[PDB]
Amino acid sequence: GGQWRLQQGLAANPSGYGPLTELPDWSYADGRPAPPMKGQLRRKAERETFARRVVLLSQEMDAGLQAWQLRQQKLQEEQRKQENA
Amino acid sequence: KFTRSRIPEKVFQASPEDHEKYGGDPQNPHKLHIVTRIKSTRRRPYWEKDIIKMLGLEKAHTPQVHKNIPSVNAKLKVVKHLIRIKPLKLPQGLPAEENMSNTCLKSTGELVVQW
Amino acid sequence: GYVPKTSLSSPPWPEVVLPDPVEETRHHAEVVKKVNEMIVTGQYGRLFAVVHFASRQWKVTSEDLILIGNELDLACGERIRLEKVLLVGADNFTLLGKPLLGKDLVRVEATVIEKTESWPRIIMRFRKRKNFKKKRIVTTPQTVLRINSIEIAPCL
Amino acid sequence: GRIPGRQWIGKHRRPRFVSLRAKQNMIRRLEIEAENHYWLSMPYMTREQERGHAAVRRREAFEAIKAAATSKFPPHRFIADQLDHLNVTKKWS
Amino acid sequence: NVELALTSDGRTIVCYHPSVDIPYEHTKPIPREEGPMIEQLSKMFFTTKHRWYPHGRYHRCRKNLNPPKDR
Amino acid sequence: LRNRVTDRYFRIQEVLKHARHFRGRKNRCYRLAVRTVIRAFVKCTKARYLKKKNMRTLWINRITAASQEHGLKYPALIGNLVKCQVELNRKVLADLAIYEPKTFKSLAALASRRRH
Amino acid sequence: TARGTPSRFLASVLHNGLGRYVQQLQRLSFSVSRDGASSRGAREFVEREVIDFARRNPGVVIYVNSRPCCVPRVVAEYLNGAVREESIHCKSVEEISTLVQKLADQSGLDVIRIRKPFHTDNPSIQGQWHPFTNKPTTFRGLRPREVQ
Amino acid sequence: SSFSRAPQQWATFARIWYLLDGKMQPPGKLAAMASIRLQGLHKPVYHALSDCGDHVVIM
Ligand SMILES: [Mg+2]
Repeated sequence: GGQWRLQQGLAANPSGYGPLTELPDWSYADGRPAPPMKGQLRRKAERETFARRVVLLSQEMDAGLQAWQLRQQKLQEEQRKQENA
Repeated sequence: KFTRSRIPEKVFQASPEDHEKYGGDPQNPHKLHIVTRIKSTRRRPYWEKDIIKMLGLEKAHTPQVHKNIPSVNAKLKVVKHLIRIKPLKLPQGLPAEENMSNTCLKSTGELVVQW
Repeated sequence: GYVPKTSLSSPPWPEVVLPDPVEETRHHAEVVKKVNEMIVTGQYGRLFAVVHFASRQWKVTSEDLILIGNELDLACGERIRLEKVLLVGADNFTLLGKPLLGKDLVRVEATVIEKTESWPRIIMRFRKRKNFKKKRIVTTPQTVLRINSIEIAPCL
Repeated sequence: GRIPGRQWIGKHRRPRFVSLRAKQNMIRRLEIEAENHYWLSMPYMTREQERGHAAVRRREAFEAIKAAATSKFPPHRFIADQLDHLNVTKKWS
Repeated sequence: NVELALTSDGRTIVCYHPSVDIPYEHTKPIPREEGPMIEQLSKMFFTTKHRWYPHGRYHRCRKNLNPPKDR
Repeated sequence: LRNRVTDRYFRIQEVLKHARHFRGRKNRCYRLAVRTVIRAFVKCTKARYLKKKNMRTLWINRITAASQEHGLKYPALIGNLVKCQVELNRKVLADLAIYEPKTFKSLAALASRRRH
Repeated sequence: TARGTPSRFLASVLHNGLGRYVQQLQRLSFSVSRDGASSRGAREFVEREVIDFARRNPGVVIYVNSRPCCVPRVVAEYLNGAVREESIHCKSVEEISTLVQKLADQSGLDVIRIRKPFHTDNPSIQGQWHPFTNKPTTFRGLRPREVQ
Repeated sequence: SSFSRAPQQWATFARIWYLLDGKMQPPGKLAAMASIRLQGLHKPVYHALSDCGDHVVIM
């Protein structure tokens, strides 16, 4: 029943992101945390790369817009400056 | 013959009804696409295969973030029948360096900096 | 809007009425209190638990053995707590998580009894009239865990 | 009741019929793609604004590719590797 | 015969299912040749004849006499 | 005969040991045994998909039986448990149906309640 | 294949985890050659790793023979009587180390197909299902169509 | 629960007798019910090889 999960905003597959997969499967009886699971580490690395790409793309697009604005400003100011006589 | 298909521009001109239906504001449009491949490139032309490879959508159901800029949009228009596109929503803005490792892409299309 | 009673006038399934929320909450509190009192008084024998370990859900009870199809990075004889317990049940009551029960409720503990390799599994690829034949033998790592105890607490 | 020839290829084929399930599947795909059209109808930058905004990064990436391509060269050879082969006759005295 | 109840926080569902005994009134007092052989056995056990015919030495020797036992 | 194979006995035995439980000459004659042993190994490999497919079908059948004992249909049970956020899988549900009938009764009542 | 191979059920030796964990490996016997490239790795293992393993596993008696027969070997004897013999021919030090640790962590039970990934001696707590669970009873236990 | 092994197994795998009244009933629906019961697909302990079918008496 993945459509209902999607409507509620969860992952369509309960094996996706969620408590059942992202929480540690076990811990030492003393209480010491278990070493991170391999799948969780891989998934964290993938999410970090995804976030880094999001940041990079957003920054590149913003820088491009700012550079275009500066180019328009330079063009207009220079064409105005040509009026000197 | 079978050829590339030229999509008329009127197809990609949203109407107010579409704006209400999908919840996107034409002013201040979203910056990034989340594109997932939901369809095989098999039995599709080699040019669609190549576009998918370029966009990095070889794996199905693996979201990929792309710029919402005209060239990327041209490629996405070529392969629009194989992909699902949703805007990337940033309720807390783009992640900071501190929490770059604590993000998660919710199925709604939101990148939350807490997980 | 009254429709005369016909075969198709009303849906075949019996009509259902939502109970009044006040009485629903009262009944809920009564049941929860009763079960909590049973837990406090220890009115239960064996407990079983559905626990999500590795990638699968295991129906488990004290003294049970579980074969995980991978090495766990634990020394044999080492005691562990299984933290994703989906269900805990007794003879007269069961507690269901949504989807996971709280740590305060249930404590499922196991012990690494064995670390082994599975029997050799054969992977054979063959295609007729193509001279295509490939053979591989794979042994999977395994860990046998013994479930030592399942404890519940009156934290409802 | 047989279909002449081989099914699904010839002039006379098995009649294929569209189930409600098939219709629903196609409609689902169509709805997804209508949403794709909407989301592709609102570019963030104009073509002129995007012109050159990624040139630096693209150039650096191709510089990395060129460096990897032109750094191909045989690996070093160490006296230790050669001499370690004498250990095949190491024994206990 | 089950009582369902969310906890106050709504994060755990509690099911109360006691075992219901059978009423005494719902109980009764305790009362106080090869071909024909196979037909009789088939009729007795509501099976077909084929089950009851013997099998060859090959099948019998294939059968495992020390099968693993669980629990 | 400068070089002659001396291990052919053992090379043959490696195959034949896997055919010893076959019928007929397939368990004795290498020419026949090798073909059948390859087929046996290919079937063994391909059967790992069918094992998982059949277990789920078996679990679904058992869950259907157990739920019908309580007036539910399997789709209703599964969907309503999902909607109530119980993520028990079909293997566990079948195990409960067999060995914890009162717990399964509770789950069926929960599913019907959610449905209503 | 499974049909051409013996199978057993998941089990421990003496309920190995209930009260306490007892290491089932009890004896290791390394037959190693003084001379011979086949046992070079075994010699390095005896020199550099056998002592640390021995002090890590005080319950395992380790013998080193320095006089093998037909190949350098390690024979592992477990409490349940099982004897597993593994050739350490032409194995490196790390390979021998991993093999020995596997023998240490492993039980004496046969490495054959295990029918079930689990083993409960008490599979049911609420009572194993039988056809009459969930079946309502009737007044005076009258079967259907019974006159009285 | 608390049964001995053999009695427990006997109870679990016992075959039950069901009665269907066919008066004014569609033979197909009768047959669906009867086939489920005969196969034993109405039992959670069902398995194709367990011979867990039941008796059906249609009148
Ligand atoms: Mg034909």
